Amino acid sequence: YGSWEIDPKDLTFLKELGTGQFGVVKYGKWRGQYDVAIKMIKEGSMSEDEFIEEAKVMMNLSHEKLVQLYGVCTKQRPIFIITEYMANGCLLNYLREMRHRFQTQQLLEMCKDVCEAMEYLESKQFLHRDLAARNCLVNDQGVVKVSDFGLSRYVLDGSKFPVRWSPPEVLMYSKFSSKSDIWAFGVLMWEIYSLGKMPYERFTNSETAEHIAQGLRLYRPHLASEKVYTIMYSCWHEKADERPTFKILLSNILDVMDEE
Ligand SMILES: O=C(N[C@@H]1CCCN(c2ncnc3[nH]ccc23)C1)[C@H](Nc1cc(F)cc(Cl)c1)C1CC1
Repeated sequence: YGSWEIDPKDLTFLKELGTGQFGVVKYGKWRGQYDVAIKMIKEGSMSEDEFIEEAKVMMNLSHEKLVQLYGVCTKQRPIFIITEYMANGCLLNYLREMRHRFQTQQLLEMCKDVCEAMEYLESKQFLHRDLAARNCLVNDQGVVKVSDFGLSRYVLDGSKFPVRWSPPEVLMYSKFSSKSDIWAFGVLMWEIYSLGKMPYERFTNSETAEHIAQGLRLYRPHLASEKVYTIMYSCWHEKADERPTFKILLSNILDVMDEE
């Protein structure tokens, strides 16, 4: 077993958490004690050899606000991805549960959680490439963490492309960069302050792409202060080089935290 490789005999499977296009995710214990999520990858869905090689680099990405990769099980099929367990599940579903009755201070803390993770990835020159609330998870303490960073590079399956999280230069020319992650982060802040509404909810993807290329934008969620709106809107400059960095976004968010 290599350092990126977990012995599947060390896993105890306890509950199913969800089933989707990338496979089935289960809750279990590692060596009888440690909570893990076990992702069993659907056969034929991923470029598995490429994914395994990249898993070695993913092992070295570690930040309190990134969902932790513990290792992979690749000797058998389906391959397993072993990750940090996040008891409260997907951020998008969490936002849509109105019983939480969130205060805006809690919403800003979720944005800061994500921005800290994203600042760390930026410092490692690592792109998420599909940042959205559906790819964030929530633990039992209510902390939001960023998941599936870089995963889309290995998905073999466009009618399912994240149009609504993409800047004009991605939609027009497939120009991915740090600044396309910045754009997506702004949409993610909009999702959080909108309690999980679909961005451009009344539009199709094709209509959204035309809207955005014409220079039109999402507008202020009811729960976002003017200062919070300024931060998310700064992510959507037509010119990619005029968008901030995640370091600057984090500073701006911390400043608003103090003021509010
Ligand atoms: O993980 C995913 N979906 C689960 C559904 C059940 C609820 N989840 C969790 N609940 C508790 N702890 C948890 N840790 C980790 C996840 C998790 C999220 C998705 N990614 C994905 C990637 C793959 F390569 C193979 C598969 Cl099958 C899925 C996507 C990020 C949302």
